[PDB]
Amino acid sequence: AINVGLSVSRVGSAAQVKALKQVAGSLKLFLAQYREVAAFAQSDLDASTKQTLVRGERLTQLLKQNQYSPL
Amino acid sequence: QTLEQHDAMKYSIIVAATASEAAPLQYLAPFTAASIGEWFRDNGKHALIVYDDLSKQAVAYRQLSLLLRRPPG
Amino acid sequence: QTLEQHDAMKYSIIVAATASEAAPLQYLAPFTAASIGEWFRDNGKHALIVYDDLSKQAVAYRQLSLLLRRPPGREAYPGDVFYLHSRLLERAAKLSEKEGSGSLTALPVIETQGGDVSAYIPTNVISITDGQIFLEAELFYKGIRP
Amino acid sequence: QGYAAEISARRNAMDNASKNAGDMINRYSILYNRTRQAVITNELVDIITGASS
Amino acid sequence: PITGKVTAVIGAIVDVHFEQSELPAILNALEIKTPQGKLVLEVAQHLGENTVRTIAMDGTEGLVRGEKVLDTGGPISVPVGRETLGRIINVIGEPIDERGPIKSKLRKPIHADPPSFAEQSTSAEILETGIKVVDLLAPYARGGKIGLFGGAGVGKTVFIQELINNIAKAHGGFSVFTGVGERTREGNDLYREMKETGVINLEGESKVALVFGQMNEPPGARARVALTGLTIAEYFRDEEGQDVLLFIDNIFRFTQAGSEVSALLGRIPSAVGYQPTLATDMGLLQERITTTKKGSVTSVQAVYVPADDLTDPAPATTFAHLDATTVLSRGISELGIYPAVDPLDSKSRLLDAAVVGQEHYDVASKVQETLQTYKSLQDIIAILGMDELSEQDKLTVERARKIQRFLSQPFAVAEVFTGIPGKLVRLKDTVASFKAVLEGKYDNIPEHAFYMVGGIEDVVAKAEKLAA
Amino acid sequence: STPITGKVTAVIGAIVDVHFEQSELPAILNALEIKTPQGKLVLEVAQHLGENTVRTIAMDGTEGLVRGEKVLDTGGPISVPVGRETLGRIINVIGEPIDERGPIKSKLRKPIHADPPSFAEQSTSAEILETGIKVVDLLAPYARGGKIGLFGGAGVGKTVFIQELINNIAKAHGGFSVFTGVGERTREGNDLYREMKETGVINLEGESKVALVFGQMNEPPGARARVALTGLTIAEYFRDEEGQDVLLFIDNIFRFTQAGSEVSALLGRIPSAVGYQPTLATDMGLLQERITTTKKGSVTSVQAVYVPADDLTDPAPATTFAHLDATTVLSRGISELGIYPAVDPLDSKSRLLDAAVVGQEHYDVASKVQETLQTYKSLQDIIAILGMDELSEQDKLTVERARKIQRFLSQPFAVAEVFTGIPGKLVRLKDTVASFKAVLEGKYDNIPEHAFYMVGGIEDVVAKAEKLAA
Amino acid sequence: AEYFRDEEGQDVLLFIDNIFRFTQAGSEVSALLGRIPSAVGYQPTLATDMGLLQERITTTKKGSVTSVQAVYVPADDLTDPAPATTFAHLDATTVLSRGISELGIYPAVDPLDSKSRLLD
Repeated sequence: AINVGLSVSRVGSAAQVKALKQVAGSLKLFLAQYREVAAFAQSDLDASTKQTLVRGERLTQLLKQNQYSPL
Repeated sequence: QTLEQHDAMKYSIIVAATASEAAPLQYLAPFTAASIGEWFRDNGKHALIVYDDLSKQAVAYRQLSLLLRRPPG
Repeated sequence: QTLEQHDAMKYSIIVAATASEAAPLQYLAPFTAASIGEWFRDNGKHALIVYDDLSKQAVAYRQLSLLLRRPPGREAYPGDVFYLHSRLLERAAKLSEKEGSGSLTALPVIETQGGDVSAYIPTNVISITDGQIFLEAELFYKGIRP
Repeated sequence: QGYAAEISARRNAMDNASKNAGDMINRYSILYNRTRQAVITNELVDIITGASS
Repeated sequence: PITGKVTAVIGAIVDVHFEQSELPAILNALEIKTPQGKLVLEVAQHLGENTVRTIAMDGTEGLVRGEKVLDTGGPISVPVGRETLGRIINVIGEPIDERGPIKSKLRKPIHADPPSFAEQSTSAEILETGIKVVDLLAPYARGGKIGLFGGAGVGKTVFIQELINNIAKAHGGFSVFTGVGERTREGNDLYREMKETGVINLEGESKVALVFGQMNEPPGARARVALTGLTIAEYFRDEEGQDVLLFIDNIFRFTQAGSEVSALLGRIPSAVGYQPTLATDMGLLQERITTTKKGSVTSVQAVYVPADDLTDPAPATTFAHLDATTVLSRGISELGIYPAVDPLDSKSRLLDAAVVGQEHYDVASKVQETLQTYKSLQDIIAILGMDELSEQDKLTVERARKIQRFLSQPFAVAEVFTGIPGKLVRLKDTVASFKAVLEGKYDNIPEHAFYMVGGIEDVVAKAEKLAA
Repeated sequence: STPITGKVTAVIGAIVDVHFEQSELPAILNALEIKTPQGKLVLEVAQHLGENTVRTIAMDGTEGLVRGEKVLDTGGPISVPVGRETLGRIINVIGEPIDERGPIKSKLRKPIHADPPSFAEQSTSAEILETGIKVVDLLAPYARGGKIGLFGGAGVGKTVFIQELINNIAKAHGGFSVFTGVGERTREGNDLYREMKETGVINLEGESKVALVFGQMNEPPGARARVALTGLTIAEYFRDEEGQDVLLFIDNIFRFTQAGSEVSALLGRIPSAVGYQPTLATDMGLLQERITTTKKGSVTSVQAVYVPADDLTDPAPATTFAHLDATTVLSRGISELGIYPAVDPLDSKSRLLDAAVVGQEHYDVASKVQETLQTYKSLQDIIAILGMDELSEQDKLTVERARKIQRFLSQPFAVAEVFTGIPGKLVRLKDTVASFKAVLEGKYDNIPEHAFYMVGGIEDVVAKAEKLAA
Repeated sequence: AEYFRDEEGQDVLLFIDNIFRFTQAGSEVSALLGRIPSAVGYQPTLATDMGLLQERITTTKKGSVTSVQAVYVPADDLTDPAPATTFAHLDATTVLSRGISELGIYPAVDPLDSKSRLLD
């Protein structure tokens, strides 16, 4: 239930090895791209914002997990 | 119990300083726990400590501080 | 150095108490500045004395009082701060035409950190003075500089 | 046709405004409460330092 | 025991100086002989030199420095048992109600140490009632703290009475209603009302025992009444293995009185104008409330907000301890639904998949979801009009309205007013009903024909009777 | 035996402690005098701390008080002079002339303290003050007996308000007056002293129509406190023994409250109400009861009051609001708008306003005014957002009369010839009642807003209708 | 700093992270010391002590010590005495609030809360 919009990591940021480098080189920056598009959607009517919007919505749904069952 | 159902209690330490318990016990609660954690640390071994919740420790210490006439914030 | 460039030093006197220098000397600087002004007044000449800032004199007098054990008042300032400000400001008088009509003019200044007018010190000064020349932060932005 | 759209439009806009102002009433209410609580504590402490000295 | 002479009387803070050997231990109860009854003073510091500092429980008037004092040997001892029920007792354990000395076979101290780690609520437990709304959407638990909300005299009394009634059937248990900040005019009315609705009987035993802490008695007598009722509950739990339900009134006036106790003893009352030993006192109070192996005390407590704030220190300290909140409101009562419970504001942290089994949680989520979706739809459905309803949308409307009516209990406590025979609907039987309504197997049964009935069995009757 | 010797023990600002000798037996409210180069420093005993040692407040300078220097015991409170020959002279807080014309003449003297008159002495009002200012006269008039209070912030023309009332009312009435200046600037004293000397309210021969008592703020906090008790005593003398109404005036009475607050902390009395003396209610209470109508004289005070931070929901003004009969509220905004005075129309309230006391017509007219303005203020919101043409025709007309009324509060003064430069007006009570009524009845909505701007009485309103047309 | 300024004749530079710590530790020792804590909780000897440290790294004729001083804002209140007496010894500011840092704006300088006397 963590906002990455309010979270930050300074000189504590490291735990990203190659696997977690390739697949996205930090999913948090992209999910602070979602914050913008969804800021002014409720941005563009252009396919670029709508593609991010569509990704951001799918991603937020995908996070949802059950309590005391980790992966 | 939760930990003992899921098979994991034996690699964890639990420290308790409840709310019925006296104001110095709560104060000293985090500093002591970290002493056990440092012993694991300084054997070059990796460890973890969760201090839940330090704000209630701040309260436990507040009564002591107020009686010791140390400034309020 | 700005005054000496614009040739405003040949009538100006500068009285100073910098931050590093002690709290006694900090209290004492407006009151010793008053006297230099009063001499002009007495002789039938004119002067104008800027007392910037008196809010920091109150802090000087606060340090002074609390380590001589005078009980804190409203917001830690001692219960006689107003008495200081009153006795200083009124030596900006005009005199009768026997004495030559000399008058000390005063401009006190209150540099306020939050801009609260419900603080003890800003109130205290407003009563004493005959007029107010409110300057605001917002109006600085808006393009009136100063 | 224009006048009908206009009177329909103002209903829609002004509804969305009732909600927008509401979201802001609730946000200034949270500040209002926090703000009163700090004043009470800061008032108290002044008495305490005085009694004590 | 040892004897000594009163050597101060400042405020309601009386210091007593004793002949030299030792002083009373801390928390002990001292008895003062005077022509003002007795005054029981409780030690809350040792000043040293065989002197004490005490708080008062009885008004401080008709004292003189030089009156002889007696040390009991420990806390104030309140009577316990099943010969104390239906009778009102003040902080010293003696009648206000004037029905003749309240005495029983055993007495026990008001201050006690909380049970061991081993003997606390360590696994989940479920405390079954008769109300459908509580048992589905916020399950009462054993050793559970449920903080009641809303005002007094709109349903509040009816709600308290109901649960006392349910407990006797369920276990054979007892309750003790503890009133802190109690007004004496109101107290007579609650005892007379409690008689009428059948939970206090004028002949022998009863159910609930009443503990009142008047405001015309010092702050300590408001503070220690909560402890006074607890001792009674525990006696049933420990030595007769019976489950109990312990009410508290307003928790603002427990807080209000404790501030005075702090400020007076020497201590500073700083905690936004309240005591700094507040958290630690709730910690003592609500950690003797728990499920032991023989029985369990459960507590219902009442939250009073200071000025409509949930961000204040006193609401905040309470909200951490509390595991569920039940929210009575008036809107509900005006639609003819008694309990006054809000199923939108009925929540527990003991409403989970693994605490009440999977089925219970998953039906509760749907029941919550229908009502939530019905509300969102209803905003624009009223404005647009009731005919700009979708086929899809009116399916949500229909289900919700069936659920809304079905909740109501024509229960025994409010029986007189509607005229309809009482109901107790057990927790298992609540869950079961909700399963058939979810699959729409009663979408042949009209919406309004779910009116004033309980379980699945009950609404078979109303359906026939509406048609007839 | 009473020692006539004390030796000073601690000078800590205004607080001066004395060490009296064997047998003295100190008593509170006495006066100690210390010989000094600045005269005789008067000390009013406000505690005994035990064993012949007082803790006192100074009324004169302590920047030259020498320790070890002999302190006589005088006893009781100091005694000022009263009479009718005490008029139009400037009297100091210690009772001494700073107008420098030999001593302030006497017959009898009384002390600056006086016990407050009992219930049996009290009697009601029956006379109605008329100030000649149209807003005060319609929406809240004052009556003799009253404890009037001029609440406002700073910049709302506090001195000027107080000045106006002396220019009119003072000449008019048959009684003498007392002007008391509590803690005020050296400019303001001199402004009052020149302006009224010329106007003949101050005269070098006695038996005037004002008294002057100037106590100033460059004197210690105790003096500012007991300048007020001094002037008041002149008024009690009028009232009882010499049987004459007084139209007392005091200025600024916040300097009296603020003064008590300063010496309160230092005397040990920890602040209460947040930064104020814990003895706020009783000090006020004692002060206010002396100023009243009894079996003889009627002493009707006009008191200036300063609201700090322009906020009047703060505890120091609010306590006072209770203590004063006939409040007015003034504000920065109204003064700047060109509406003289800055008195607000709905916030000027009396507890001496009855429908029979001021007569039924008057009452009904002032109520209509209170309604029309209140509709105007409710409508301000609608007009901001919705616009002015989405108002009903009844509403639109109320806006229009309310604007006429709003500019019908504006009257220039002689003592506000430092603002407009147009002399003052005198407006009779009946003339206010009749001209406001006419607007409201809809028969006098032919008159524009600017012809009610800058007018006197009725005659004036008619005269201004013609002038603008040409 | 003084060693570089004077003796070695150099113009210096200076960075500090955080001078709030100086102010705050001194507030802790002040009760014990024999001193009455002033408004908020801060020490009464505050102005004199802070002045001396910032005049020990001053613009001398042997070396000009350009300072960047960071005061961590206490409890999101910048009007309090520890950050406020800092402005006294300053000619320029670049005031930073957390809100503008979080939205994705680095450096977090408020543009509506900056002033300078090094701008003309």
